[PDB]
Amino acid sequence: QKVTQAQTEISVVEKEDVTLDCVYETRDTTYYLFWYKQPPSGELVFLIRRNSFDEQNEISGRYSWNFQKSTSSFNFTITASQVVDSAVYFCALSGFYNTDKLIFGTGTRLQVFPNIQNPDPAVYQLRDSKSSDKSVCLFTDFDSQTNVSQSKDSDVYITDKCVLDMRSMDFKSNSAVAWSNKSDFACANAFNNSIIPQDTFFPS
Amino acid sequence: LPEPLPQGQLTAY
Amino acid sequence: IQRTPKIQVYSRHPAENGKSNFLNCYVSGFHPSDIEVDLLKNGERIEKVEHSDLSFSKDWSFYLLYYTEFTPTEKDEYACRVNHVTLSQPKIVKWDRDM
Amino acid sequence: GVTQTPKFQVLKTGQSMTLQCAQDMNHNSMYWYRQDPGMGLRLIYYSASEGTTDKGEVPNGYNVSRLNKREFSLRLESAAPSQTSVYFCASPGETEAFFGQGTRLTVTEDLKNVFPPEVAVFEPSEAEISHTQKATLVCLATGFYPDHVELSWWVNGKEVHSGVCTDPQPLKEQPALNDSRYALSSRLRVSATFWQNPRNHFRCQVQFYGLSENDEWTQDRAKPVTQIVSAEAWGRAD
Amino acid sequence: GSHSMRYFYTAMSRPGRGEPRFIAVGYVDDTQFVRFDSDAASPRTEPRAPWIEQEGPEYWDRNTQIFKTNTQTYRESLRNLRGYYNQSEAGSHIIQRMYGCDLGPDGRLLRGHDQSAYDGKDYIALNEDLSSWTAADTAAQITQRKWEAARVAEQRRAYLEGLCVEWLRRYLENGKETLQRADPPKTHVTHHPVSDHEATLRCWALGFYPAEITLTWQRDGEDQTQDTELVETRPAGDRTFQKWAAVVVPSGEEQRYTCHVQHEGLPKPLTLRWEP
Ligand code: NA
Ligand code: NA
Ligand code: NA
Repeated sequence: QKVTQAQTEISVVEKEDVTLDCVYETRDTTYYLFWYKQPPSGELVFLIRRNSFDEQNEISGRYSWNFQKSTSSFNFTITASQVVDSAVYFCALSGFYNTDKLIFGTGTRLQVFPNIQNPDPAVYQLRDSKSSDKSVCLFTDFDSQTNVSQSKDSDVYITDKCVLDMRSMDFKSNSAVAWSNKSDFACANAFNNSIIPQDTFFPS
Repeated sequence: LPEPLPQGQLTAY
Repeated sequence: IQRTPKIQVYSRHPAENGKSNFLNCYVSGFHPSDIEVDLLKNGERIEKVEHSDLSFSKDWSFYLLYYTEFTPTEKDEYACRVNHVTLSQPKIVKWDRDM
Repeated sequence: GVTQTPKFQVLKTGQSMTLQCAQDMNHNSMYWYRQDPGMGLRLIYYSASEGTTDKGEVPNGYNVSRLNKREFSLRLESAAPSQTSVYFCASPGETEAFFGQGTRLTVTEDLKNVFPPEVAVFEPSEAEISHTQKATLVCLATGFYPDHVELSWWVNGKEVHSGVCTDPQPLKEQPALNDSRYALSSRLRVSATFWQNPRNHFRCQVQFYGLSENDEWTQDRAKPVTQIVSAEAWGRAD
Repeated sequence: GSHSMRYFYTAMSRPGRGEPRFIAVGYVDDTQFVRFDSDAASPRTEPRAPWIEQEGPEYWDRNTQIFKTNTQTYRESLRNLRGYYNQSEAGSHIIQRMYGCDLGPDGRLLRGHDQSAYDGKDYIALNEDLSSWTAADTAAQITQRKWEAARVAEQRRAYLEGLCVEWLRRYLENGKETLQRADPPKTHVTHHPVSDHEATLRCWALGFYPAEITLTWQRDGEDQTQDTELVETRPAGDRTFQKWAAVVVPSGEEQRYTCHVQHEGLPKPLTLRWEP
């Protein structure tokens, strides 16, 4: 018995479709599979149960599964992608009896990103906290295709690209944070180990 | 082999 | 409704005097399952009569085979005694070696 | 469904503990899994019936006990750092697996490594306000161990989810070290007029899950108990 | 050539002192290979055929644990059915169950069966699609709704199309010397004088497997149906079957009478006559 989710991490553009793959291996003639959702909260959320003998392929809102008993594949498609889909997705396989083991795949982390045809990349210095020794740099308004890299300096901390949505003002944006106590640390050098647009706004 | 037990409850009549 | 047992008394192999055989009593077509079956030698009950495991037919009626190893003679008389809830008194079917 | 306790646990290496799992659905099968990055969920032990317990993928370092139909306990004997994981119990039926809440367990070498977060709010850049007509507040929760934390933003005494982004995973302050302290960042984006209103109060709250009242503490510094650490800012006319 | 596996459960309540009896028997075609009886000193699944004796202790414990659970569940099902059909602690009641698989041309499932009865009468059966139930009445409709909601049909189908087919094949291979072997009837016509003008001709068919057989008498090529004495096919007790057909004939007219035998184990249907 075996369940395989090849994809470790997948990204998707908001309002577009994505497919998560699952390939299983079993000696059982009759078995059942599951798709579980794990949102950032950490809870395991039931999505679907499909028995081996089931022919009736399902659609449930923006979710649609494709069970192919021939190619031993149970692939999950998410259409018109929304930020709420950003989670880890697990595929599972079990036999029908009490002595049987329910087995899971390694999962697939999906991240949905806004479609930014016109980014306004900039690096901003935030006002220091009276209670802190660190200087904070915000890299924001970049394209969803921007890859944020960790700093070469071990005393410089860089977070990954994060999606925020200001619902009223109807505006979605990407941001990464860089901070440090190091004397040579500045907004201009903070993301030097990352590939950023040449037009990146650097105020004073 | 007889019908084995389910993972859940064996449903009575 | 309750179903009364059908009774068949016979030997496993065609009977020969002085040769060991098995005296069978086949009870079938009955309902409910509770049944009392005895094999008799000249009117007296044979101790240690074995039987098959309780099973049933397509129509839900039960069947059992009661048997004992025996050595038939021309002298000795064998019969089967069957009591069921459908019966007011035990049914006695004699063994006829030609049946 | 399945009732699993506790939700959070800090354990000293060599200590022993038992995770609880109960189901009132009269199911025969009960399973214990551990979730680890890139490994997904891995079966430790499963129980096919009330008097039965069978080995899973990863049984080493654990013992189980199926007493009655309801309970399936998982025993950690002389807890090791490799046992720092998220544990889930399941009792599948004819429909779903029925997962319990999940136990986030941390096995530490010394209690000396347990630290609550330092929380600080960083006020929006006026350069951002001038360029974008928007104001991003940044919150940094740093130096915490274990990584058991819940970050929330509060605007005028109410929890906001709009214009908020918290990193999905915390950063290791020293990645090569095994008992490394963690750091988490969050942003709250608001309009320039909303940030410019001095009536507006912004609070970044970090719930940390640490040591209990029952735990031993021999260090001079404050006992790193389960606590809330916060940082705030008010809107500036400037 | 077509093969089948069947399990027969009998669950009976006792008005007198004692817990309800559960008995399970398993069959490959006409051969009983297994039994379980809860009434026994220490209840255990037991072999009833030599070819099943090659199964390890894990097979027997797996069987024993299935049957001990079914025993408890049946005692609840009995308690329930006498609550549906409002009955009493007064009488003894029976739940009977028959289920199994029929082997198909490609080795797959030909047909799956699951039939239940209450007090000798049809109660609930699993249909041919193995996704639907047929309740003989209302109240067996209570059982039906309970089973539709708990997805019982899906559980039955999984076993029938899966494990039932796989295990039957194993048995068929393991006991091929007997299970795949058809035993021809050992036939003879015996003569029994009844009078000076009449005699009984009895045609015997002994030691055959399977149980299915046809036995008829003809007089000058003409079927003697109305005048034939035919006993029901009976077990010899050694796994084979016996049967006879008899006719009362005028003494001397014996040669006019033919006994016709048809059985799987026979290369051709037999035509028998008394051999004086
Ligand atoms: Na994966
Ligand atoms: Na310290
Ligand atoms: Na009783």
